[PDB]
Amino acid sequence: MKYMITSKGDEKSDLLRLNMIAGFGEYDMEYDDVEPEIVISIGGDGTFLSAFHQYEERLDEIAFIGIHTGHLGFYADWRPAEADKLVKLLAKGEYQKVSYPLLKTTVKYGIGKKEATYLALNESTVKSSGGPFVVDVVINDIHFERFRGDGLCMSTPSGTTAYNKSLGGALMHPSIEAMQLTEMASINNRVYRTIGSPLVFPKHHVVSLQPVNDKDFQISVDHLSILHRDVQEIRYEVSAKKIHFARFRSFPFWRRVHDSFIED
Amino acid sequence: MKYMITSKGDEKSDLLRLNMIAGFGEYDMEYDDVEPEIVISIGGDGTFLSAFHQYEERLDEIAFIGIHTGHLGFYADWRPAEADKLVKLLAKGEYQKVSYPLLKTTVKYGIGKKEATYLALNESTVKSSGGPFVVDVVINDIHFERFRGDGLCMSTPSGTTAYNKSLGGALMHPSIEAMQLTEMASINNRVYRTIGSPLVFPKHHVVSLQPVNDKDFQISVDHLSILHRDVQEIRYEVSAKKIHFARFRSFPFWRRVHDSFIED
Amino acid sequence: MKYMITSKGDEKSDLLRLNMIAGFGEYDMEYDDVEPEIVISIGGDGTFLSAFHQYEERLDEIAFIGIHTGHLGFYADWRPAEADKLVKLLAKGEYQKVSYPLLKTTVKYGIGKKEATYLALNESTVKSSGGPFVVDVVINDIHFERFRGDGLCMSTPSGTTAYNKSLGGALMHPSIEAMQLTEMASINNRVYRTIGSPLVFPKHHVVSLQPVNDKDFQISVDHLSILHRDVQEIRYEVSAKKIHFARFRSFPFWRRVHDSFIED
Amino acid sequence: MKYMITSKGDEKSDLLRLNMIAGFGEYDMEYDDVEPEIVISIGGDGTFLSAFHQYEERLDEIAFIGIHTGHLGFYADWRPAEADKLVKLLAKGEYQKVSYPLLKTTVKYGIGKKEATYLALNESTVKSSGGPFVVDVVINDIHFERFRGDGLCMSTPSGTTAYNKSLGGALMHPSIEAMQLTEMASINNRVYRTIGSPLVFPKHHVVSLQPVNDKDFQISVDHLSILHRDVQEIRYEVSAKKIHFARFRSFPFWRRVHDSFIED
Ligand SMILES: CCNC(=O)NC[C@H]1O[C@@H](n2c(C#CCN(C)C[C@H]3O[C@@H](n4cnc5c(N)ncnc54)[C@H](O)[C@@H]3O)nc3c(N)ncnc32)[C@H](O)[C@@H]1O
Ligand SMILES: CCNC(=O)NC[C@H]1O[C@@H](n2c(C#CCN(C)C[C@H]3O[C@@H](n4cnc5c(N)ncnc54)[C@H](O)[C@@H]3O)nc3c(N)ncnc32)[C@H](O)[C@@H]1O
Ligand SMILES: CCNC(=O)NC[C@H]1O[C@@H](n2c(C#CCN(C)C[C@H]3O[C@@H](n4cnc5c(N)ncnc54)[C@H](O)[C@@H]3O)nc3c(N)ncnc32)[C@H](O)[C@@H]1O
Ligand SMILES: CCNC(=O)NC[C@H]1O[C@@H](n2c(C#CCN(C)C[C@H]3O[C@@H](n4cnc5c(N)ncnc54)[C@H](O)[C@@H]3O)nc3c(N)ncnc32)[C@H](O)[C@@H]1O
Repeated sequence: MKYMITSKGDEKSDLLRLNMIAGFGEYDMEYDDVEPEIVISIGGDGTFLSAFHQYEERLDEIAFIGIHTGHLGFYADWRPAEADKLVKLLAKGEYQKVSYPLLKTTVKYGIGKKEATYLALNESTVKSSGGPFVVDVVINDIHFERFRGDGLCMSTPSGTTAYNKSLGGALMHPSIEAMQLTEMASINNRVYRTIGSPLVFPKHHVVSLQPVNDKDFQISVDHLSILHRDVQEIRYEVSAKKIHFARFRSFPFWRRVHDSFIED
Repeated sequence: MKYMITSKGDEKSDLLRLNMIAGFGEYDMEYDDVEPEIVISIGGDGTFLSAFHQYEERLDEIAFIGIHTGHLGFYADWRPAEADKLVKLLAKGEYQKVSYPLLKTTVKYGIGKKEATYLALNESTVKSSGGPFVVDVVINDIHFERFRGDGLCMSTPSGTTAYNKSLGGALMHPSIEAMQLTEMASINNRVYRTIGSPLVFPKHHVVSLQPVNDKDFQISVDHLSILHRDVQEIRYEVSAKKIHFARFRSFPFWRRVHDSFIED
Repeated sequence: MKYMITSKGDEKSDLLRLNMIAGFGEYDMEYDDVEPEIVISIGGDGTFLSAFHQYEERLDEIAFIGIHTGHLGFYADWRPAEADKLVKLLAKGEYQKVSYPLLKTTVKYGIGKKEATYLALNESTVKSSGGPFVVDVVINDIHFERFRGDGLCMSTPSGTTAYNKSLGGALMHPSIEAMQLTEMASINNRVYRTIGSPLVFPKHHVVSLQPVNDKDFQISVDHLSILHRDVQEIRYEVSAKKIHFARFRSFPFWRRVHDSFIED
Repeated sequence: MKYMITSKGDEKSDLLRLNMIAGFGEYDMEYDDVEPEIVISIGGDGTFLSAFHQYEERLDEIAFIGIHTGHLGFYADWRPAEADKLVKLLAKGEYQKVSYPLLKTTVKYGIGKKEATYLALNESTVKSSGGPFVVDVVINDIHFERFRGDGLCMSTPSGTTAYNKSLGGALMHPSIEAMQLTEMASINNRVYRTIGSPLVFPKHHVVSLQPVNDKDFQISVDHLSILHRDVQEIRYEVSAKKIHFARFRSFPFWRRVHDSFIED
């Protein structure tokens, strides 16, 4: 079917891309980067995240595949030595699709500057634009805590092995439709109090961050960081949208975790 | 309907129990501790856990209610001052039922000593019977890590605010059908390696602990600790069974967490 | 002797300052903010830190005193209700001096842009100027680790109850001449490895951070954050300089910690 | 001079011991395990700790050396391949001595059962003898916190890379005369509160644990675990005694840490 290939842009990834395009030319495979049905990412997880964001508006029409030309990337299923096998298997259509949950972030502004919405495959984080970070954390309209510290991170299940992990979060199997909120260096004393623990939320729960004094925030979505001014609310919820992977063999999540953090 | 009341056994809980029995006598409420349909626990969370284990074989026929005579217990919905209101509301049948997931622990032995199975509302933990604790951790038959340290804790969602929390685990909303594995003081050096992070598993995943040298273990299920000798395997999975609570008003989990850890 | 008083600048602190100046006028106390021998800070710990930095070049000639007009500040020994008692005790010279260690930070530049040195009472932190933070950590010329993550924090003993604490550091009695290095969200996987644990260094050990790719860093010293470009090295060591407090009664550090974090 | 050699007791360590004894016989070296002046440990850190405790009453007359026949032990300076070089260097007296601090634990009993004192090279820990662990923590007679949880660990500087590290403690250079207290799974909620952070104490500070209800405790000193009944007090302080190592070359502590936890 229609496919496209993104490359990290080093010599190794560019050459692999050109060789895969040549292999696909031996099948009924049209290169089409406007409306692909298969998106192959050649690089690392950053390359994969960029491919995801390039096609975030057609996620229900696309199956993603990642090839890692460096160390095993987490969203990668293939080493470069297997590209020819992948071309063949993709050509014949011999693959199941697996879906991972995504995170929706809504940023609301004052002075009628509307809403912006973002989709995350790894996480969305929030920090101050300089000066202390203080937000009220509201869970399904329940005032839960006032957070003072460096920032907050809201992770998808597949993101839990990324920034979330470094912040002390739990690793969550991606079949669980959830998001996980972790703290970045909260202050805790007789006067300031947060929960400390990571929090795991199901689908349909809404976590709202509400400014207390300063209204300017640096908001990251995967590796894109943007300054938002005059923020009234940041709202997190598990997205109704999902990312779909083409799978050709068993590579269970927990084996992926083992291979990335324990030994490989 | 049929009900019974357990008491922590101090003067305050015993007297409240007797007064509630008197109130129930003004309605079509039969006291029956063999086959109750409502089980009221008066005490703390330990009292509640004991009531759960007293009726673990009739969990699908019973709705539980907890009254806390000391500090707000986590499984408690009522203060003692509200007992009369509770009697009335229970008598009229004005209540919805909510269910929390449970944890199944299976202990397999050698020399054909069969299997023992246990159900946990908070968690199941494992430690050595003395001497170093070393187990292989096998996830759905995938060898994931060799754990060396003080022990491991596998928590239900409602247990995540208990021992799990003290071990660095995430707090998980109990609508999520999952179990969470946390480490107790793992050794990590150039030679010994564990994941460190808490792990959250969905229903149908099986986590098996397999002895490496010593085969004797202290296994806790809620607050019951038992020595198991000649263990071949400890297996954890989310149970098919659930605990049911009678609910008469809104007391959302996240508000319960706020009230217990942030301020109340 | 010569004294001056700094104020947070709210009505309460300004009025207390004016009343203390009036009280001091009844003694042989000259107000002198060029060469004070006693520096009184009225406000919070931020006010105290600012007073310290205002006189960092005369630290061996000055004894500091802090009054907290809000919640108990850590560098505060007095509540506002005790100001008159403090005026009297200071006037008569009835006080011992206690010293806390300080942290020296040296920033070296390329293209012969020399060195800048800074003194910290709480801590010095380093983050990237945007983009990933990666430094080699060199301890007494021994390459110890390559750190990749959000940043690093080097704390004095009295700073260990501040940012250091939120980052998981140990609280250290200030009689110990040491500095403590904590991590901010390090990445750890099969490929990237850091020590994880806080590190405590004695006097005369030098910890050098050396850029790997990007050479621009945001360096904080207490609450002053500065962008440094074209950095070749950041060097941390326990300073030869000390801060001196005037003490009029026993307020042991561990009681101060209890009162600030446990109960008061 | 007088020396002795302890062995882990496997074939490799026993044979190395016999070969070193043969080498020492070519010098003015008397084997004497009653009053040695050099104690060589061949094995791992457990073997070294046992050698330390075998001669804890002559610590000021002995210099210790460790050979690791397995993975690099932390108290080991030599690989087995270097034994012959070590024999030679020891024979000629070409070595400096370095000292590490030690931990004194005093256990006081009721019903006039006196005091027991213990010396630790790694740490002393305390847990309940079964049933909940609850102690008041008193620092220099100041009531600091009531600890409820699994236990407490008090570490020497060289012990900070051992159990202390797994409990989240700081790694401390052994030139610092200090002890470090870490928590094992403390309960923290609206009702129960501990400091959480590791605490680092200088020489001459005394940390006293005082029972609240149960008076029976399991107390570990290095790898020796003993049940103490009817305890009135456990007291920790940095010992006046030190352990002395024979050093023949530079192996800095921080390089030792790097080699054990980062890469080697
Ligand atoms: C230390 C700076 N970051 C990196 O070096 N990331 C590159 C590494 O991260 C792995 N990586 C990525 C990525 C990716 C592409 N990133 C450039 C963006 C992502 O950087 C994460 N992030 C940011 N601050 C972090 C911090 N202080 N600590 C840890 N992470 C941090 C955050 O999740 C963001 O989205 N995604 C996954 C995943 N889902 N599971 C496991 N590993 C994964 C990938 O293979 C490479 O090993
Ligand atoms: C420190 C010793 N334990 C206690 O003082 N527990 C009594 C406290 O625990 C609260 N509690 C209980 C209980 C209950 C009844 N327990 C006697 C048994 C339970 O003790 C837990 N546990 C054991 N080791 C622990 C440790 N080192 N650190 C933290 N916990 C530890 C473990 O989950 C076990 O099942 N269940 C919940 C819950 N699901 N969510 C929130 N709080 C809860 C309850 O209100 C009281 O505040
Ligand atoms: C959360 C933002 N910071 C604050 O709200 N600080 C204000 C609080 O901090 C207390 N405070 C101060 C201060 C002070 C004055 N600061 C404006 C500057 C100091 O903010 C520290 N810092 C920065 N990022 C932090 C983070 N993410 N988490 C924790 N701290 C963080 C850092 O050490 C810096 O120097 N010094 C001490 C001390 N030595 N021991 C105990 N408490 C102390 C003081 O009473 C007030 O309770
Ligand atoms: C996990 C069980 N313990 C072990 O496997 N210890 C054997 C390991 O420990 C290294 N080891 C030893 C030892 C030694 C000899 N031990 C049998 C006794 C010591 O076991 C420590 N301990 C107990 N519970 C622990 C836990 N849950 N987590 C981490 N440690 C734990 C505790 O400090 C005790 O004294 N001393 C040092 C040192 N000062 N610095 C660095 N590594 C060191 C040594 O090379 C081997 O790699």
